[PDB]
Amino acid sequence: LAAALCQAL
Repeated sequence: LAAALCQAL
């Protein structure tokens, strides 16, 4: 989950 957001941004 954390990674997903880092990628999105």
